Amino acid sequence: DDHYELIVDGRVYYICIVCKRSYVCLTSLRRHFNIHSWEKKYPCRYCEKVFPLAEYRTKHEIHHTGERRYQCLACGKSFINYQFMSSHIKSVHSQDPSGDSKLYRLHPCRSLQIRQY
DNA sequence: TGCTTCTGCCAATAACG
DNA sequence: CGTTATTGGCAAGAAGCA
Ligand SMILES: [Cl-]
Ligand SMILES: [Zn+2]
Ligand SMILES: [Zn+2]
Ligand SMILES: [Zn+2]
Repeated sequence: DDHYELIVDGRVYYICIVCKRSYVCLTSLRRHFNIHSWEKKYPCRYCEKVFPLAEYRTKHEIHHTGERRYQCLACGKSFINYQFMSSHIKSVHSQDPSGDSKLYRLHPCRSLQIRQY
């Protein structure tokens, strides 16, 4: 009982018992619920900040290494995260990387070990 | 106002038996 | 060891700062 279910128009939703946020996926509810329970801790390996989600920790750790995984394909400049990449492409090249063309490249993470695609 | 950090989807990984 | 369960990387918009 970390949740209850709402069903509307046949659509099933999962509701956090603590903050009442709704989720389409039970996986999302559980991932989210750690924020309340802190059953799992995700400590930074370079400082000792601790995160409630594994992905928050990983994004943070990349800031420590300084790796620049995001590369603008228009001019070659590289950026540490999606937001800097996107902002660059929008302001400098007047294009939207969420459009129908691929304007950037996401290099593999090499400054540390995360699972790979 | 401009950085900065904060859930659906499903591939990669793990757990199971 | 291969079948099922779980993890968490990713996008990109939202929210949270100051
Ligand atoms: Cl780099
Ligand atoms: Zn909650
Ligand atoms: Zn850290
Ligand atoms: Zn560029």
